Amino acid sequence: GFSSCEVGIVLNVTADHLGIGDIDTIEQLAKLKSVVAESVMPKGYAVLNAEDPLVAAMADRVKGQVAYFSMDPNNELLLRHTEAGGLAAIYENGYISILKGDWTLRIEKAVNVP
Amino acid sequence: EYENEQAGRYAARAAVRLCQSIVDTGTYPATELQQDLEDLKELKNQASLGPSTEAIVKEAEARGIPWTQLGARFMIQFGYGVNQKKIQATLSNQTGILGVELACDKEGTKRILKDAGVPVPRGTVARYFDELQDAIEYVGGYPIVIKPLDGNHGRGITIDVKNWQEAEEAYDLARKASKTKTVIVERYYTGKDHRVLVVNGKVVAVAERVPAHVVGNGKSTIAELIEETNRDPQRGDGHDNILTRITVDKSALDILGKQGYSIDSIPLKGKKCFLRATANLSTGGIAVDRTDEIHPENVWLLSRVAKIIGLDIAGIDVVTEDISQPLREVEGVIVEVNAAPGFRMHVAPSRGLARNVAGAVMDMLFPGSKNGRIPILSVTGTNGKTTTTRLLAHIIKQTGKVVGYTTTDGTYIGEYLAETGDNTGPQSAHLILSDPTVEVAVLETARGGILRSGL
Amino acid sequence: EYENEQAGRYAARAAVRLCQSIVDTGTYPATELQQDLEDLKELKNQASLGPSTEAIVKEAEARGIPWTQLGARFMIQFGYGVNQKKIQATLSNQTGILGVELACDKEGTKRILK
Amino acid sequence: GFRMHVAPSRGLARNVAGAVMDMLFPGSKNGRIPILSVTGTNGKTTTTRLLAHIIKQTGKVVGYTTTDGTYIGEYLAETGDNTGPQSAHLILSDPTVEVAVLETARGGILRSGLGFSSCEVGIVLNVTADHLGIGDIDTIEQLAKLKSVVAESVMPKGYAVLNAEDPLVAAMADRVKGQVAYFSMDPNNELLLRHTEAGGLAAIYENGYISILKGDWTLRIEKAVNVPITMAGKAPFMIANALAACLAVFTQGVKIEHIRKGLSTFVA
Ligand SMILES: Nc1ncnc2c1ncn2[C@@H]1O[C@H](COP(=O)(O)OP(=O)(O)OP(O)(O)=S)[C@@H](O)[C@H]1O
Ligand SMILES: Nc1ncnc2c1ncn2[C@@H]1O[C@H](COP(=O)(O)OP(=O)(O)OP(O)(O)=S)[C@@H](O)[C@H]1O
Ligand SMILES: Nc1ncnc2c1ncn2[C@@H]1O[C@H](COP(=O)(O)OP(=O)(O)OP(O)(O)=S)[C@@H](O)[C@H]1O
Ligand SMILES: [Mg+2]
Ligand SMILES: [Mg+2]
Repeated sequence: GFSSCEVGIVLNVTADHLGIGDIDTIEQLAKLKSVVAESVMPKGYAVLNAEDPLVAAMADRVKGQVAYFSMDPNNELLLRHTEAGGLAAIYENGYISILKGDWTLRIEKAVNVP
Repeated sequence: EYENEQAGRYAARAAVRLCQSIVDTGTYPATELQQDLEDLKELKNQASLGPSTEAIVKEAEARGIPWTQLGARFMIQFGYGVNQKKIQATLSNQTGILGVELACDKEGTKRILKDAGVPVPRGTVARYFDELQDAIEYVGGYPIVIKPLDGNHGRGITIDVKNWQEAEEAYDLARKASKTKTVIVERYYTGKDHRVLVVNGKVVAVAERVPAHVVGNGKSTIAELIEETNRDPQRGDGHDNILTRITVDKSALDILGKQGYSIDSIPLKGKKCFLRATANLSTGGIAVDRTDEIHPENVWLLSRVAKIIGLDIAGIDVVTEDISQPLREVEGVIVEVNAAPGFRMHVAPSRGLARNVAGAVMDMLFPGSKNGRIPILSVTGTNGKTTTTRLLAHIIKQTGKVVGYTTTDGTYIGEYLAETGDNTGPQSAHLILSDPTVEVAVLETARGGILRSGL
Repeated sequence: EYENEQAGRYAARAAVRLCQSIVDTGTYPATELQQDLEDLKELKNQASLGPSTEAIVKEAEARGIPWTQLGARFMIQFGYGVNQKKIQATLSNQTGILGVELACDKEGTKRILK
Repeated sequence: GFRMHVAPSRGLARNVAGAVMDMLFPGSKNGRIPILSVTGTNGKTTTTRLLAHIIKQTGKVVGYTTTDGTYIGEYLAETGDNTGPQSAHLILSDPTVEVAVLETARGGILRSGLGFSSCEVGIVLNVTADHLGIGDIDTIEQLAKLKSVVAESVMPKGYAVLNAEDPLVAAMADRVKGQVAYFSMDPNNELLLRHTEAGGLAAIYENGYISILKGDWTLRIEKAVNVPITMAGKAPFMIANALAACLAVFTQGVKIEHIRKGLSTFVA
């Protein structure tokens, strides 16, 4: 519905309903969902799930910065991404934390959020 | 390539001497090599910035803000022209003289804070012995604290006294140690000492100082742990590391004598046993981060205190039993305010998350996504440098802007000649970029200037 | 009416003593009168602002700007709330520590100016 | 020291202090903030708290002092009585306060006088001879003369909010510098109606409504049954306080929707 988006979030790709239209494979589903990520302006951000191999594979062919989020604090891809640059989000010790490189910014305890 | 100018020049001079010696005799004496290395280390240590200003400069470089070193008083200048700021260590060019002078005055600071309703320790001043007993019922009983009016490094100050004779001897010690013969007595407040850092009226980091101590959880006593801690790589001396080596001094020996145990006395169950009670990092204590555990009302109160005193970067000392509760329910108090604090303990807490203090300082100095840059136009060539420079300056002057430009005739700032001579090298470009009134810079860059000292 | 609080209270206390003495004995000793006047002059000189801050306060009063006297270090506060300023003698609350320290250093000031 | 320039002895004197004051306060401005002083006999504290809550709807930090304590925004700043001039200095010296609301008690005026020179708004609720003989106030005329200090100490561009149903309070209409705004629980008060015909700024309770009269125009605020403090309009003492609180902020340019939102959510 538009040309460029300032922020593009991709949550997950799961083959649950298939056979609709010309989409018959999870690779085609990922290729279709990649439209949002690829249509991000050079100064925008693409937020991606680091725990999904298909979503993380959209890291390439993206104009603009990439920010990973992961429910596992020990994701090797996310940790390697933070070492040179940053902007990740993890759930480390009952906390919702933002990693801006080598700095950790704790938001909330994840039990005070209804 | 060099990192320090003098060190690089010395190494360049020494390399040819070493080569001449080795081609003349076949080897170089080891003593001369050791002398050269120690001289190089001395030059490296001579031209080195402090642990705080270097941390700030690292953030300034990362954000792409130009920085130069002034030659007056170890001051550093960020930015160019009308967009420049200056810092010395933690003091900025906007820190007020009145705020620093008020913070350095303990008794006036306490009165000002009390008039504003901030909880401060209840105390009294005394100059004669007969008055002492009177002050005792004014503060509310025991325990009490005896301190001098003016002192450095804690001269003649007691911590906890609970009877008459110790109070009298502490009073005599303080009176003979104080420069004005007079002594303040406060009520003693129990709790954990906290150090709060306030930048731009916002709390950045909170740390709790745990005094130097050892825990016998490994079925080992003090005698081994004193040196076991000293062998940890985190410990160090100087002004760079938080954790200093555990100094077993005569005063420290007496303090651990007042503990009630011995050197070889094994701790029971593996419980903390302390070596001193001052709760200072110089003694060898540790810091614990508590930034996420602070109550919002305490944050508001400390932000208000920092503005009442009038400091943009401040370090406040708090004595309370728990920082997670407001300072009214618990008998928490504000002990002192420091004008030029060192954030060295907040970037390496050793028992928590590190905070980016330098990022906050840069966010205060340069608020938005901006740097301290001004338009720079550099003209080079072979034939028409001066005429083009003057024409560019005249064209820009039509816009209501102050233009600083350097040519072969001289260095001009606006309409008045600022310096005479050739002035086409990098040494005359610093005069233009450091003026607090220049908005646009026009520079004639000659060939000799590039060859001699670079751009 | 009084101009200085302590001096006014002292004069009020001394007036009744003088009246009692004169109604009891018919006159008042001149030495006591001289003592009272010199004491009043001492109180007047004790609570007096410097020649610079009083000149600034006179202009502040003429412009209708409220002013109070802080109890810390002879500082004067103009205004209320978020619109307040502070002066000591000629130093304001915006005068920088770095500038004053550099000005107090003759040799560094000369190098910077050169 | 610039004092060698103000008396050269061989030339023209220069106004250095004028330059210093022009640097500290650049334009034609002073260091003043809005001050609302509430006085009376019965409803000082409730009116002070309601005024503070109404102003808080605008994005401003309000410092107010009542009998319960001294508050700066949302956090308690000091405990105790705090209704005298000594507690007014804490509010006016805070570097974060933008509006000041002060409950001015009688004992504070008698003991040390008023805590300021001029106030933007002065509210007088009522004068009732209930406690008498304290100090040298032994007549209701002296009590009215004492309470008149707040009304008479209003700057020429300020407002004096007065109760039209009190013959003693309404008598303070004279010897007041600045405009006068009446409030009354009886919509047919002849003095208020005559006041609105030439000018305006009155507040009445006409038909189950809290109304502002700006001359010949009526601006209805609320139905007086949706205001929790009135207890569905059963307590007549609370509506009198609400009228004064709304009229005080209306004269200062506060929007109607802010007044309505503040009045609808205030809890005792
Ligand atoms: N009322 C009190 N209750 C508890 N601890 C207190 C109290 N007063 C002082 N202290 C402690 O004693 C210390 C005294 O502050 P100091 O910083 O030592 O003052 P000082 O004499 O200026 O020494 P320096 O030069 O500033 S390090 C505080 O930091 C607290 O740890
Ligand atoms: N574009 C050009 N091409 C060739 N000659 C030129 C040009 N512009 C100027 N000249 C000649 O060069 C002379 C000197 O040039 P300037 O205007 O002084 O610039 P300049 O290079 O800064 O001078 P210098 O370096 O101090 S000798 C002029 O008087 C002209 O005669
Ligand atoms: N306008 C009013 N007329 C008559 N009585 C009133 C009025 N407003 C309030 N009251 C009554 O007076 C009581 C006390 O008023 P408060 O709200 O405490 O104001 P207050 O005058 O600050 O209180 P004080 O002075 O500390 S006793 C209330 O509980 C009501 O019963
Ligand atoms: Mg030339
Ligand atoms: Mg009350």
